[PDB]
Amino acid sequence: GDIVMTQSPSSLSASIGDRVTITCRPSQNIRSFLNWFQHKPGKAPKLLIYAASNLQSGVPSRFSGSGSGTEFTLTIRSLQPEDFATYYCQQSYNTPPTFGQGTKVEIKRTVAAPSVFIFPPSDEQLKSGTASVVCLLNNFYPREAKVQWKVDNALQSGNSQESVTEQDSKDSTYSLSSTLTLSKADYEKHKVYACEVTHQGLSSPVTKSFNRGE
Amino acid sequence: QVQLEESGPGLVKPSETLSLTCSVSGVSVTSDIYYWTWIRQPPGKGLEWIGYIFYNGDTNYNPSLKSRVTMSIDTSKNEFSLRLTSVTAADTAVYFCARGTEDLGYCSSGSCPNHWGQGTLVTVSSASTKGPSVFPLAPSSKSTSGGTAALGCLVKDYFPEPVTVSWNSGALTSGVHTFPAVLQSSGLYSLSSVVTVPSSSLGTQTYICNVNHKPSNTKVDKRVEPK
Amino acid sequence: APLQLGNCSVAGWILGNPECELLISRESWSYIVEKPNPENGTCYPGHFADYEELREQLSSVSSFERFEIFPKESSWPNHTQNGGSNSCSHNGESSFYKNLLWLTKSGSLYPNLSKSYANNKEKEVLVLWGVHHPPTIQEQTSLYVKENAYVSVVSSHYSRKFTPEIAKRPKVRDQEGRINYYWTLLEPGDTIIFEANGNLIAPRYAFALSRG
Ligand SMILES: *[C@@H]1O[C@H](CO)[C@@H](O[C@@H]2O[C@H](CO)[C@@H](O)[C@H](O)[C@H]2NC(C)=O)[C@H](O)[C@H]1NC(C)=O
Ligand SMILES: *[C@@H]1O[C@H](CO)[C@@H](O)[C@H](O)[C@H]1NC(C)=O
Ligand code: NA
Repeated sequence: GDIVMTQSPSSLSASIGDRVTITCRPSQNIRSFLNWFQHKPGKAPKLLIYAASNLQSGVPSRFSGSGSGTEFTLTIRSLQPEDFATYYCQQSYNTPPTFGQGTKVEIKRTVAAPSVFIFPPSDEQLKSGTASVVCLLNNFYPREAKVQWKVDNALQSGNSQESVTEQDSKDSTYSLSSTLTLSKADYEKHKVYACEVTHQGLSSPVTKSFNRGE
Repeated sequence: QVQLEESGPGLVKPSETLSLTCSVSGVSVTSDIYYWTWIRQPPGKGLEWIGYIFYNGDTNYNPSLKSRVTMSIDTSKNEFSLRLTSVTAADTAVYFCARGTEDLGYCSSGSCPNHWGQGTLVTVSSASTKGPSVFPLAPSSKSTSGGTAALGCLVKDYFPEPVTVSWNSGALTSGVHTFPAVLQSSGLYSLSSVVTVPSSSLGTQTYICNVNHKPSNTKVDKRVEPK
Repeated sequence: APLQLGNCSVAGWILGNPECELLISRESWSYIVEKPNPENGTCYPGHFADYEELREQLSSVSSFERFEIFPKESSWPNHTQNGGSNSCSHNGESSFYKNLLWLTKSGSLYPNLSKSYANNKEKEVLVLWGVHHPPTIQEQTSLYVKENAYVSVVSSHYSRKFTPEIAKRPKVRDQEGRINYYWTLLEPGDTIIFEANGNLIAPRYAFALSRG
């Protein structure tokens, strides 16, 4: 892997309709032996631009490639939500083929408040000695959120885990889960289980709570 | 037109040999113009080219892996394969198979894969597979907003990744979020899949999640009933 | 004195890319002035065989004469000439290389062809030709009728058989098929023989030259 492919930037955020440019620089002259790939979460990487400037079948004309030698550019005119992806350049001049480190393109959109839901442990799971309490934050922007668990009005720590989806290809939001895990014994020595959510889209923190057994 | 499907994800023990197969539909793997390629992506890293093979006998493997790599073509099954000996945790990655078309004016030989599979995750571990336990995240008053309700399935304590989740056998797609798995302290994985639905559909529409854990050949359906 | 190619590559000039027409005539030159990334080269995509060698052999030329080795009006009574391509457009209209001739079926047949040329001149003759590779079997039969064609080019110092390989390459200039270009230097007194039942991009203009 001797021809090093350096992309710039490594990540960017832009609004719908913006013009986006990604730069790729090989460690040596590769003439026009340069391809651009698009990689969306869970999908097969897709060849968008072949040999520096040739748009591939079915790819929207808002994508274009330019450059030669040691400087190459991928341009996305009029960025769309479905263009959320990681973009790679790849040189075909020397063996082995090598890829750039990738450029993650995120979509800037307006602030969106999360809708918050809480799920007490199921009886089946309790029948096994473990209680998982799940707090859900649905379709929000920006990505930054604070989720605090409160058990009988006592701030918890060290017993929850968070997961965040990749950006949605249609509405450009994120979703988040916070999962509080307790043994059935610890779970039964308390009554009030509350999820407190702070986010730029909420004017005040939103709390969803339940009483065990209700 | 052409479809490529990598073999199922799962475990390889350290120092043993990884074996993957790619099923090809739409063209013959014996064609002289097509080459067949493997690429991999370790977690949180970029793409690493592994090599290519022509039916005519031309092969080239990445010098970083050449001594450990063997590729082959199976004309009876219209497939091609990758074998990787002496694996370590450095070989844990998503492995993609791909096709290219020889095009010497615009590409080095075998160097421009332009039709890729979706990839298969290989985990190098000495641990055993564990299928998941699926629990319901039932819609309730704590899961309504006014014309929208949330429900889901908790998929707990499995190894290795991945797990795929569908809803109502793929008929329900809008509003679904299947979260990336988190690694627990036990070293097992866990995730949740959720969906927001019209609360007017609660008492009438049936909601079932289909959880597929290929590394253990486990498929599990859970009906989420309002409660 | 240098040969000024302007916006053309050696390939675009020597094949006769329609945009390389205004290049002024020269009978001799030393050193070819070519941009680093010429705009007008192989307008129909494909592999130009032995290209760097051809660039070297044409870098210094003492005598250069283009002649119609296979005149269009009399050489191909049994075949038609294709409409060229949008990839090789000139003046907003589809065209093709000036020095080559894209032969296609005449009626319901692409008849077998055999065309020969004896080097009557006392100089070497540079002959260029192509082999078309359609992207689909539908385009292969639409142009050449037969699904499996061959091209054969033989001289006393050259012999090669070409088999079209039908497949979609990555799109280049909106073209998923390809034309691969080949050449050979025909020494004086030698004869070159072109045989094909399809897919031949035939020579139309060749070049009698003295290298160095
Ligand atoms: C010769 O080169 C010129 C560029 O200098 C080509 O003109 C471009 O052609 C493409 C494809 O048709 C267009 O997208 C560009 O907008 C054109 N640019 C200009 C300035 O005209 C031309 O097509 C080339 N022709 C051949 C036969 O190679
Ligand atoms: C090359 O193209 C440019 C346009 O970009 C034109 O101005 C110039 O005259 C061309 N050169 C020749 C020699 O035709
Ligand atoms: Na050929």
